[PDB]
Amino acid sequence: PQVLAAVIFIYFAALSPAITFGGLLGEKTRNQMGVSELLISTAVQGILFALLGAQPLLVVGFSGPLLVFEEAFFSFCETNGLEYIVGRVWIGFWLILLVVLVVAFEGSFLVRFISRYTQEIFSFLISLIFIYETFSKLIKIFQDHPLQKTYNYNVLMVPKPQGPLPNTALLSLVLMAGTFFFAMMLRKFKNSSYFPGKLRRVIGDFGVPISILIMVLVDFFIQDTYTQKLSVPDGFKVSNSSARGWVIHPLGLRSEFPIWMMFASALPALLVFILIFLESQITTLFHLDLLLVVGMGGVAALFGMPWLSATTIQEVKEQRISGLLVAVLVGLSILMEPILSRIPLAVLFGIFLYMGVTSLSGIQLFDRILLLFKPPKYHPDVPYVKRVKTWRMHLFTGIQIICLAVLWVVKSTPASLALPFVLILTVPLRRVLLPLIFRNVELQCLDADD
Amino acid sequence: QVLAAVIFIYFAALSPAITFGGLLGEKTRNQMGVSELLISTAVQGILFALLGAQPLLVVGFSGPLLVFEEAFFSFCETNGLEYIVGRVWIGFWLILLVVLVVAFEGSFLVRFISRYTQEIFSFLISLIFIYETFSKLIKIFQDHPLQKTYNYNVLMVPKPQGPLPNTALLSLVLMAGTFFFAMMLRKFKNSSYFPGKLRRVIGDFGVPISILIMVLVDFFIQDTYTQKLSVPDGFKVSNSSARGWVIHPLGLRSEFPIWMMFASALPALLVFILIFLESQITTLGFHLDLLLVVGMGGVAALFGMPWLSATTVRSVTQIQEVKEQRISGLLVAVLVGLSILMEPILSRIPLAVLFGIFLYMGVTSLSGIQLFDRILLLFKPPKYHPDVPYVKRVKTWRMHLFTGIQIICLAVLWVVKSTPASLALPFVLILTVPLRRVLLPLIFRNVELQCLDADD
Ligand SMILES: *[C@@H]1O[C@H](CO)[C@@H](O)[C@H](O)[C@H]1NC(C)=O
Ligand SMILES: *[C@@H]1O[C@H](CO)[C@@H](O)[C@H](O)[C@H]1NC(C)=O
Repeated sequence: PQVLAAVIFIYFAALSPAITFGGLLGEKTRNQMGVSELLISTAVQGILFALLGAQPLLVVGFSGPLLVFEEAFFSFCETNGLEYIVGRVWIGFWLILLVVLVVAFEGSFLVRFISRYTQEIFSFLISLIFIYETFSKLIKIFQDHPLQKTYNYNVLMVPKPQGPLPNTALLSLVLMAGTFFFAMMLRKFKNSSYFPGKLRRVIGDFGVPISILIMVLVDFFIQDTYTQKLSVPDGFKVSNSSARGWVIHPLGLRSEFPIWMMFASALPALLVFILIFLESQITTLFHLDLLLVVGMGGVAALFGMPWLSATTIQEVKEQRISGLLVAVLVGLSILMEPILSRIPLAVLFGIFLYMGVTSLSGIQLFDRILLLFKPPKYHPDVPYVKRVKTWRMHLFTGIQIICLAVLWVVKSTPASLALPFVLILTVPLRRVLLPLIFRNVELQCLDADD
Repeated sequence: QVLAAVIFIYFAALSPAITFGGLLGEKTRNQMGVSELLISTAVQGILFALLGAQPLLVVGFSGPLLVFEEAFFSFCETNGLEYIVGRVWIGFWLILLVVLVVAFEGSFLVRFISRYTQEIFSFLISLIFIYETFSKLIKIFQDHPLQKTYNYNVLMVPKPQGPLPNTALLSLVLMAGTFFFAMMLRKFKNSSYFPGKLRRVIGDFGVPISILIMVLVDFFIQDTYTQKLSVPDGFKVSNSSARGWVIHPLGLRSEFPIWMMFASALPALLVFILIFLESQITTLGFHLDLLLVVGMGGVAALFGMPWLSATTVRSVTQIQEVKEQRISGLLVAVLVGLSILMEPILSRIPLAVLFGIFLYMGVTSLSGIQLFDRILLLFKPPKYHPDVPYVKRVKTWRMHLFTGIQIICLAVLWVVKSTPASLALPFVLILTVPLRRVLLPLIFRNVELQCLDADD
């Protein structure tokens, strides 16, 4: 019936970010976790959340802040020479213990402390992170394969290209730009009125898969030029079988895990809990769902799969069946390796840039930043223009920009693990320091929770 | 002040001039190139500023003239003829037509051109621009294919004699970047950002800014080859071995046949039709300006420079005011003439940037086209049509049939252009004038014809 038709849209909207994030994770973590592990985690946790989750509307999947934390912890472990996949196991153990502690007491008291200020700053930071990662990957591609006059005839291609290649960088840039352009034009077409309504909504729903298909075909019919493709195992296998297996031994894989890190892995668990709580506040709003999500993440850390987040009677059962089918098909997607291996990473990074740009649409901070470059009489009819003065609004925006810059600097420094703590430090900034400068009347308008 | 006011119209008359000169050099095998077009534009600009009745009309080369030059070049290369020498007799017949117009006025032919023919002509020119841009891109990709292995011992003295590693992809990137930067600057012009003065200032110079950005982007890329614009050293012919300055009638290399010297009146009629119709689009007293332009073109054909047409150009887009316009036109024409001395700047401009500007002009010429609007309405549902008179008073399928007949006319014109008998393209265009006047009243009633084909 229509259930199988509704399954397809959820499947594609849950698969394209899944494969994109799997590629990004494989690049950042030296392929220690890749597309296969993320797909297996998404499938298993989706099945469990569909069978026994409180709110079926929540889809459990990987996200940007989790990727940033994984990159930061990988950098920390490679700086201190630690077993990263084994440290994640103790992170999961401490997350489970924190889940038990939250269950014992009441965790709904801290929900109301998060306001629009922190959420908007967090989303803007995530969008900037996406854009920066896309452009950094483009710069690395152009650095690895420079535009030279003469290239070597026969370079080794078994692990990867060992030298510069003629058309790799320019074609990668073309593929990224074309993917982004087609996705944006399909989004713009979705809100237009150029075809019949059913066709318009259908094509706009599948804009990302259509753009991906177009650009993969474009690179497919180009024969002799090399582009970096997605690394997918043929079966239900670990990406890097040389580094890790399936069950990660908590007492070290190669060398013995130190006791000091075994006891100090509670602080990274606190950071993970803060990140998941903030993204749930952004999306979900529920302590049962948080219970389930963090518990499944802690359990999956033991088997090497990553933790995820809650990104967003008969009808409830229909949602149960829909979620179960989407999770099962996401799990079976790893068996479709001949298709996934032909997808260039340039298309995936174009989709990454598209997501980063389109996450800025509903951001009031982004609109208020755009108001910096307009004359004062072009401001829209929003309550934070007529009720507050222009320079007060600009000062509010400047303080938010200063907070964003401090967060970016903290991310850049080697102490990038403490980014969730610095991010959550903005809550007492709004509750304590902002009332000193601004007035209450200005603050309710600039920080309205509607 | 005038010294700052002339700069905008200078750039808006120079960028299409260099683009058309490069493209004419490509299609014409450098019989006429950037040097000839620039010299013709300067001389005719001076002579039209000093003697023109209406100074607001700028004199310059355009798309229909380029299509006519292509068609005549193909006709001359098909037969045994010198292409540069037939243009001399075309100019002679044009001067004779100018002499024969002052006797019996042609003001009665002005009323016969309506919105139908003008809109069809503009749409055809836009499609021609887009097709030429994409054909050049396809030829670039064919000359330098994406291969696994390239031979790096290739001679580059006349041109690259073999495929190059990454020329085609960089050319495509440059074309796309130029087009997108020009479109984004146009969109910024009609926006609400920045102080208003600056918005109009940067929006006015969107094309020069996009050209500068992309030329710099290509300039800082060192080891990659891109095809650059061919500009001579100074006041020199583009191809010195071909024609020279004073091209000799009655044959340069071989004997020019008498039958062609007598039958060159038909191409003169076709080019006069093209110039007259483009001047009609420009307008929407005038006899003096039109005949002066045609006479200057006929005289310039004697020295090898191309003929030009008239276009409406304003400053934003009594005796003192007309005198200031005189001085402005003279200064702009003199500076366009002096622009040929900037070889180190003009030779570093890639042709990909100019073709991006060509695509930009082709796309942006479609903005005020009512035929384009009704083509866009072919896809919208009937409830989304705007409140224009040709929708409220005209049934939906009636105007769809009107647009379909116009599309059929456009397809016939395209087939004629692709046909080797492409010289007769303007005449077929004139066939759209009786079609509105004779056959359309048989199908549509008078009310729907007045609504769809509105005078203004
Ligand atoms: C797998 O892990 C080993 C050890 O960390 C590493 O050397 C290798 O590069 C990894 N594989 C890939 C494909 O990166
Ligand atoms: C100049 O003309 C000759 C003969 O027509 C032609 O072979 C040559 O290619 C032309 N020069 C250029 C630069 O095209």
